[PDB]
Amino acid sequence: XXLLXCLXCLLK
Amino acid sequence: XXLLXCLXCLLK
Amino acid sequence: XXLLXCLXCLLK
Amino acid sequence: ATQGVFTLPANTRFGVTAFANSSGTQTVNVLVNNETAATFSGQSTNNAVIGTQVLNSGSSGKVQVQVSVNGRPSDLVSAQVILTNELNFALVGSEDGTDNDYNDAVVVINWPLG
Amino acid sequence: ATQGVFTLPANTRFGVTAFANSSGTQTVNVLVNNETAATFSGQSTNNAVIGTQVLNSGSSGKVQVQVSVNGRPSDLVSAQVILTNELNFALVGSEDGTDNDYNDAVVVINWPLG
Amino acid sequence: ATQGVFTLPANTRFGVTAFANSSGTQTVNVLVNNETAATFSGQSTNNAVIGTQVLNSGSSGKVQVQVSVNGRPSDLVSAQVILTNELNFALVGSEDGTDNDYNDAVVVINWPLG
Amino acid sequence: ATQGVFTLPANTRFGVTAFANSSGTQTVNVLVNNETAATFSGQSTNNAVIGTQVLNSGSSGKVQVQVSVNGRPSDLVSAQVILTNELNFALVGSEDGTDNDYNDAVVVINWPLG
Ligand SMILES: [Ca+2]
Ligand SMILES: [Ca+2]
Ligand SMILES: [Ca+2]
Ligand SMILES: [Ca+2]
Ligand SMILES: [Ca+2]
Ligand SMILES: [Ca+2]
Ligand SMILES: [Ca+2]
Ligand SMILES: [Ca+2]
Repeated sequence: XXLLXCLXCLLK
Repeated sequence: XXLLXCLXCLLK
Repeated sequence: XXLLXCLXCLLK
Repeated sequence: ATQGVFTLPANTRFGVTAFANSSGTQTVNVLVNNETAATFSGQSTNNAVIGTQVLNSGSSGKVQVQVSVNGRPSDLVSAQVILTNELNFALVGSEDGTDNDYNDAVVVINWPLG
Repeated sequence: ATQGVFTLPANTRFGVTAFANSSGTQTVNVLVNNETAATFSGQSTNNAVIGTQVLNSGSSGKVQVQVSVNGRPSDLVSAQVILTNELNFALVGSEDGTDNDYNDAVVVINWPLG
Repeated sequence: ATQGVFTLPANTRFGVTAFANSSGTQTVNVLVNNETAATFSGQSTNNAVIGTQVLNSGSSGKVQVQVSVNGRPSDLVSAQVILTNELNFALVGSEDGTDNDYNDAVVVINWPLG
Repeated sequence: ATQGVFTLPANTRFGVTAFANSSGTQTVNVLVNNETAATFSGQSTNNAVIGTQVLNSGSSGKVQVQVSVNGRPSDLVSAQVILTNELNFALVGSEDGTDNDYNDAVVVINWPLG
């Protein structure tokens, strides 16, 4: 869901 | 079933 | 909306 | 349970708007403190606005919506919903027949205004 | 969270009605399947109806309400309420300023009709 | 009007939880497709959870909540609320006596889960 | 708009119950008059009750729900619904991640009790 959205998802 | 009867039926 | 118009808008 | 009765804050302006969706003419009475404050009447099967008005909830804040069709009280459903702890909707549907769509008169009360 | 977006049953007629309570002119856009279906414009501090229309939810059923004042999007609050498993209200409040009354444009969507 | 009946999306997992606020023992039946899927029984005047369960709405999505005390059905009030077009609450209150607090069994259905 | 904040009648007992639907551990703080009155911490992906408690709304009736996961505040959605002008539900959903199911902690407040 966008760059931040992705980063959020990968970090989880 | 009449004029009002028809309008009634048609609207419902 | 002019001078006074803008002042009102900014203050509001 | 009783339906169509709402406690508003006292002395508050509120909007009331009624829509019709029925072959029968809808009679919507709005009571404030048990006295008729507004009456809407109209017939539509296409959600026409049969009335909209601003009223005041008065000293008691008690607001009641009554719906009748050709002199017969309709069955009411209602609820109050509050958004962001501030915006109030009091909602009413009514059924004048047997199909139970509950849209025959639809009444929306909203406050605050202004 | 996203606000002002509602999934209606597909291919269903619904009413959309907007009220204004603000010194600002309210522009209310209603999108169906992401396409503009109705636009209302008006100003009132007395809950005037600035628009009312019957629309079709179309093949997707997706209905979105947008509100802006002088080109700036208002902050929206919304919810859907269903009474007696039949009567549906999709409700939107909006805030164009800083007093947080969220009534500046109020949008009520109701279905089914007829 | 009928209360305590909700159409969920089909084949959807949902939570159902009952609280009690009465001297009478509450019996809460949860039906899916007109067949009992869960039954809770308990007594509390302190809002105790008398049951919580996860069920599936099945092919029909029809969920019905019934409440009775000593064989006597309670008067039900209900509504469904949807937040951000996603999070659903189906809510039931019930009155088993004379005081009309409508909290004697309170039932909350929520979905989606997970 | 602000979410998770509700004004209750003063000096009123209310129930607060939290359910979890997330891989993340949910910390739910319930503040009364700006100070924590209950804290729940739990984890479930299947709607387990992670806390339930009876609280008193105190002097001003201000109740606020906060949800955090790993110290980060979740995005909240909320509304209040009133049935038969008497039975109140204050509803909160929360999102801790990216899928926007808004069920990661679900909080239901109900009053009156007893
Ligand atoms: Ca009807
Ligand atoms: Ca009808
Ligand atoms: Ca405003
Ligand atoms: Ca305003
Ligand atoms: Ca009772
Ligand atoms: Ca009770
Ligand atoms: Ca989530
Ligand atoms: Ca989740």
